[PDB]
Amino acid sequence: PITGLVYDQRMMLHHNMWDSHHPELPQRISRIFSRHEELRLLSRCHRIPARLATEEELALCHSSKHISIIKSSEHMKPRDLNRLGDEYNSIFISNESYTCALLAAGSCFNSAQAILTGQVRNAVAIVRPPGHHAEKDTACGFCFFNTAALTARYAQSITRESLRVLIVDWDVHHGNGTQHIFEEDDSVLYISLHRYEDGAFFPNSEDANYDKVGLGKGRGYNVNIPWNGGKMGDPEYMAAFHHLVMPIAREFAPELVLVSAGFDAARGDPLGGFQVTPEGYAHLTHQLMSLAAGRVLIILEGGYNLTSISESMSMCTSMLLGDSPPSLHLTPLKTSATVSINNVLRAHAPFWSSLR
Ligand SMILES: [K+]
Ligand SMILES: [K+]
Ligand SMILES: [Zn+2]
Repeated sequence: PITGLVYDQRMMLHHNMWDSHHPELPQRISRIFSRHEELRLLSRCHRIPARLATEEELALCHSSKHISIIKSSEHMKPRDLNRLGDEYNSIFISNESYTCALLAAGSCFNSAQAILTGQVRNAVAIVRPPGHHAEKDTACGFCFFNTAALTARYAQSITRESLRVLIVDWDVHHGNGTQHIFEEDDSVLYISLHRYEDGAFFPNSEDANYDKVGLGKGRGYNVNIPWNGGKMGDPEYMAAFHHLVMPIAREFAPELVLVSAGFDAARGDPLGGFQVTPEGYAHLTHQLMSLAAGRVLIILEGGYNLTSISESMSMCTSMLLGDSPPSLHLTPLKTSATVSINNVLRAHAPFWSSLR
């Protein structure tokens, strides 16, 4: 009955040399780590070491070409770092980026290993750069390699290929990369909640809509919960978990839960424009703990308000550690959120008896 925590300050080295105020800041992870220490959560966790992912582990989800191109950035001069970064949608690269991306992934592999060998029950990974926009063949949206997707494959690689992995992506952005990597796969259930605005919200693709339910044997194993019509918060997230995320997850019966835990749906986030509270994140976490005999790994994705992300992720770790959830879903839903939830219910009732 132990919670693992992984954090390595070396992941701060990845930086934007042209815009030191770019929101994907080095201090995102050091601020979260500090708050864990302040709240005396850190001393209650078992510290899991970071490590580098290997290139063979990266190839679980990524092309050899993509891996080698990002690796080639290690010795580039600034002009070529700028040129390479510009080939992608919303990427900056420094000489340390590749190393940091390897540490973020390797850290999560060690955490998944710790859970699956029984060394810990659950774990939190305070890592950057993030992962869920990264595609098999390309970088995107501050992400180089798809850490959560890789971790799902890594977990299968030390157990069995068909190990049932649930990935819950509550970053305010759609994890386009994660959806695509698993779109034809019934062994990995992908559930994302995300601001959509009929395609106006990053990453601006209809792939994020509720009617994208998976392909082939993966049909039904991709669940998009898209928000339209501005600010959402605890009531809408709690309702989506109540009507969709938890009934589907229970029916799937995952053997491991990975959370693509961005905290940019948080109150105060400059990119997300939503108002999920730290208490709200605590309740989301506590619900997921009822799955997979408690085998939950929380992986940092986005989240850009340093105070908001520090408080929110610390609350998640407090839940993992077995603390009582804080008092909380204070309001009727925005009408467009009701419409969203009902659209997803209609889209997935053919696949999940729990929705009928
Ligand atoms: K998401
Ligand atoms: K899937
Ligand atoms: Zn995000």
